[PDB]
Amino acid sequence: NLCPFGEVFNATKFPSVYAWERKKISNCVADYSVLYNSTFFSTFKCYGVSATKLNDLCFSNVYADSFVVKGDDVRQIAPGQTGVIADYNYKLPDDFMGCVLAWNTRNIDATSTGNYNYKYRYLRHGKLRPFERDISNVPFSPDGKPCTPPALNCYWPLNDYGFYTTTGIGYQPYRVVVLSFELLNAPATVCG
Amino acid sequence: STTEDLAKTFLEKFNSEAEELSHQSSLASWSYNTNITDENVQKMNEAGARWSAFYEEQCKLAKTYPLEEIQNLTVKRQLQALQQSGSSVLSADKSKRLNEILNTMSTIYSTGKVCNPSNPQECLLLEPGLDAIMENSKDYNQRLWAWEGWRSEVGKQLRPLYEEYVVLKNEMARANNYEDYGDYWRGDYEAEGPSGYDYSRDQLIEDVERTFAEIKPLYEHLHAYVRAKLMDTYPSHINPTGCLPAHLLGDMWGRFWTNLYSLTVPFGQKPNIDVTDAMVDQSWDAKRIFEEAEKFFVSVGLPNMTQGFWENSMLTEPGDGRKVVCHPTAWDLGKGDFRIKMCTKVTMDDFLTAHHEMGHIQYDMAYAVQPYLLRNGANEGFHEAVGEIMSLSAATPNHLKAIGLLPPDFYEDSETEINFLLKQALTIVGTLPFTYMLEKWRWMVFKGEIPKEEWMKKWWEMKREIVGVVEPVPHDETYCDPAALFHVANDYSFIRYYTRTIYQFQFQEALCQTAKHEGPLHKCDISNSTEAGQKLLQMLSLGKSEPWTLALERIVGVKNMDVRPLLNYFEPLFTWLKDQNKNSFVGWSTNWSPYAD
Ligand SMILES: *[C@@H]1O[C@H](CO)[C@@H](O[C@@H]2O[C@H](CO)[C@@H](O)[C@H](O)[C@H]2NC(C)=O)[C@H](O)[C@H]1NC(C)=O
Ligand SMILES: *[C@@H]1O[C@H](CO)[C@@H](O)[C@H](O)[C@H]1NC(C)=O
Ligand SMILES: *[C@@H]1O[C@H](CO)[C@@H](O)[C@H](O)[C@H]1NC(C)=O
Repeated sequence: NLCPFGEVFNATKFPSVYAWERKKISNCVADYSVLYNSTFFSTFKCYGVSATKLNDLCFSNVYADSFVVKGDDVRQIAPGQTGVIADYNYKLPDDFMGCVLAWNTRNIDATSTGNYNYKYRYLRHGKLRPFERDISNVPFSPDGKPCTPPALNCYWPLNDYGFYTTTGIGYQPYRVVVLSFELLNAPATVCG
Repeated sequence: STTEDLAKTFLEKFNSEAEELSHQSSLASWSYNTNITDENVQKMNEAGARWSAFYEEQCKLAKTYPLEEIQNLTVKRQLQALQQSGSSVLSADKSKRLNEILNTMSTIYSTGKVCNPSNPQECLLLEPGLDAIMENSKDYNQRLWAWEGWRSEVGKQLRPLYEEYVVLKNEMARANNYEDYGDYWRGDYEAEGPSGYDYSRDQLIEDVERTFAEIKPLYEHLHAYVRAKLMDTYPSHINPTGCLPAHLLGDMWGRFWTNLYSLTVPFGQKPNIDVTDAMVDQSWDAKRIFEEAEKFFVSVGLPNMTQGFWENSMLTEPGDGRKVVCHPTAWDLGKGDFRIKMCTKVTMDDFLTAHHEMGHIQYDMAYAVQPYLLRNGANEGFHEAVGEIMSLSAATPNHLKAIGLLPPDFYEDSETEINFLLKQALTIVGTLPFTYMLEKWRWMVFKGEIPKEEWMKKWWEMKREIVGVVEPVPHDETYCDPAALFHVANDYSFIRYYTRTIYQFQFQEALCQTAKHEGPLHKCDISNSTEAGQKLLQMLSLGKSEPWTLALERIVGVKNMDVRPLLNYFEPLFTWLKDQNKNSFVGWSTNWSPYAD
């Protein structure tokens, strides 16, 4: 009854950060060896848990969040961080329990001429609460009034990432999967 | 909200669209410069039209956020760079013609050929070919043919284009409330930040001219000495009280006298401080030259070159059918993409240049931390100076010996010290008057002090008076000799190479004191001092975020060009020079010319 981590990690399409997607994993056997003995993850940080002991742990449910960010924003997918990704797109709680995994995807996700399909939100009134999501696409104004561009002081809140095959590493696309481990007073459904 | 809050969000909009548009422009320029094709010229012109159109609309919008009502200096400085636009203020037809002039002038220069009279089938480009003659030839006639043939084939074409260029460039400057295009260029040194850290455009002329007065005695002696030693190589062509013929100065313009070193070395039986032959004999290639420069920067704590640098750069002429523009340049294309375009030869000059260009990259890499509008040098001279601090160390006998280019039994005496100082002087002191005199001429053309009818009269009058150099052939107003230099034909300001040379030694004096060096600063090798690299990286990472007067005062003690470190660096060669010239004439007569004989 093996756990379907290959459908999350090896998915063809990934989504943008602002519109990040979540798969619920339950009633399965979770063999994390497919993850931790592998070369390709540039980021493999665990919180409240030890990567090496993953196969001994049991949980109520595990949650997998997929999206894509710049190399220089992978540092924002961590508890306690700030910036556009952590504030306006994807916010981890401080008591986060789980692992963040990212790998370089310039081969799949960047082009010679430039790939603009992945977006992120860079303007918002107020920060996100943890695990909250905002897919609204409403023009942003600092006064907070409704406005319509092209008017002054009025801006579309989603920016395109620009992913080119020749850029520096901090500007290259990275796929990110965030595994949350959930401890409820319920029985356990995901184990090693 | 506050006008400060509106402009912070306006800037955040600006930064995200500009990062994209300037990246596409940089990419389109790279492919043209790396692969000159009609298709790539059109692609370059279009991407730059999108960048220019963007940039100018954002300048207009930035004005609605008035500077006086913002209190955060970082935003205030980001908006200041946006307040003055460029050529957008011109008529569409008018800016059409000026963009055409700049593209023609640039490809005339890179496509120009001059043909041998004795062999009409042998037609030579500037690079490589005419340059090879002007660097390695010792025949008066061969060099004269190349020198005159260059100024006659492409100089003569550029002349009508240069006239239209000044009238339009000045119309664009005055439309932006500058006196002239020269005033516009001096704006780069303008500093209005804090109190006591103020610098105006007009002070740059006073300061350039005051410091050039202090350099001139050392140069007159360097001049007297190389004039004496060229009479050994060109007997019956050199007048011992005259200006030096301009085609015999070691390159196409006499910009650097470094290739006179062979003809002027004082103690030539000593181990050669010019390691060009040692590089060839050890089968160095362009890669090795760039790896050694990378090794240097790593030893002082600066980062290694990115992996994309090694994959994307053009470090030698490709020779696969592509036409390239060979002028060495370091590109920050944006998005962390750092590249160098250079047709590298196995030469100590290109060894030193590769350090020079890597310093550009290193600067661009450090101020990447700054916001987009602020990621540039403090001024243009700072930017051309970071590279030359590295050359100052990398060229020392000490460093050469540790790199393997000098034998392990090599020892420094007073004779190798004069050798090394004299070669440094040919490059660094020889170029000051050439640089000063060129921008003086440029500044005077844009101002109106030199009319079209006297452009070449005043160029060769200023060459003789200021540089002590004289034209081998009379030149009418049909000519346009200054446009035969790459930087003039390609609309770049030149004073950076003057301020850089004075900055060089101010930086070097300060980093050596941090490296706890004892003795004269020409013996100083910054190599392996992480403390020195830490001090430098602190200024590099600041970018344009502080005024250049403060940025200078934070590494070195002063807040302005000081020529004292440059003169100390050359104090032993200067005393030596005076003695070699004790029974000789120091200075020049402007009257004699090779053709009035
Ligand atoms: C140098 O530039 C030429 C012209 O832009 C490049 O050629 C074109 O290549 C692209 C991609 O292969 C084609 O889609 C075009 O149709 C080609 N056009 C022509 C006229 O050939 C060439 O590939 C470049 N060379 C290098 C080495 O970068
Ligand atoms: C994804 O695919 C590769 C085989 O192409 C495999 O090695 C890997 O284990 C798969 N699953 C995960 C979760 O990476
Ligand atoms: C820098 O350090 C290395 C390591 O010992 C040494 O081999 C090299 O000679 C040093 N260079 C200088 C100029 O001190």
